[PDB]
Amino acid sequence: FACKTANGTAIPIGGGSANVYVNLAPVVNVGQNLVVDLSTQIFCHNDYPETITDYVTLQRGSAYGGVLSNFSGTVKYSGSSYPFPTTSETPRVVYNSRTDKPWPVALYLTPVSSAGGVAIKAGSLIAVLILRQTNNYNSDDFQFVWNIYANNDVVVPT
Ligand SMILES: COc1ccc(C#CCO[C@H]2O[C@H](CO)[C@@H](O)[C@H](O)[C@@H]2O)cc1
Repeated sequence: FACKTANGTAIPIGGGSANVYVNLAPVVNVGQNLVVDLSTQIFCHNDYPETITDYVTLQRGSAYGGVLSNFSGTVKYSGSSYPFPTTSETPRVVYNSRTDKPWPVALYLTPVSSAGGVAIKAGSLIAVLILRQTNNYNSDDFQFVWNIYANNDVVVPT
């Protein structure tokens, strides 16, 4: 089991960490969602599906910077909604293919009433998403830590 981003940034067998740089909608109103789709950004595969099934969760999703300050959120994992920042580990997604498949995570971030003006700064960390991989075969238990950064400012009109 290993993962790589659309940017080609790899985290090998055994886990690790990687930075992910995303383009965000430039303008988002209070009450509406900024959508951060990681399913086009992060991909993983199973190296031995003949014998092993990999189990993959979002163990923890944390908000940072302008997202923590200016937004409330949910995360969709495999299309189902949970609080973001997370308050528990998600259900597991089974990874049974040697072909890469997306990690099915998207954030839906709504500016709160206090927000206005520049709500997320270009270059800033918006989220850390911890992918946890275990399996049905041995004791492997590894974290693939994804730091998510904004490529551009996000403005909340006033
Ligand atoms: C008994 O003979 C064996 C021969 C090969 C293997 C193996 C293997 C590959 O392991 C990797 O790939 C597995 C499948 O993706 C993961 O579950 C592991 O955590 C790890 O990343 C295990 C047992």
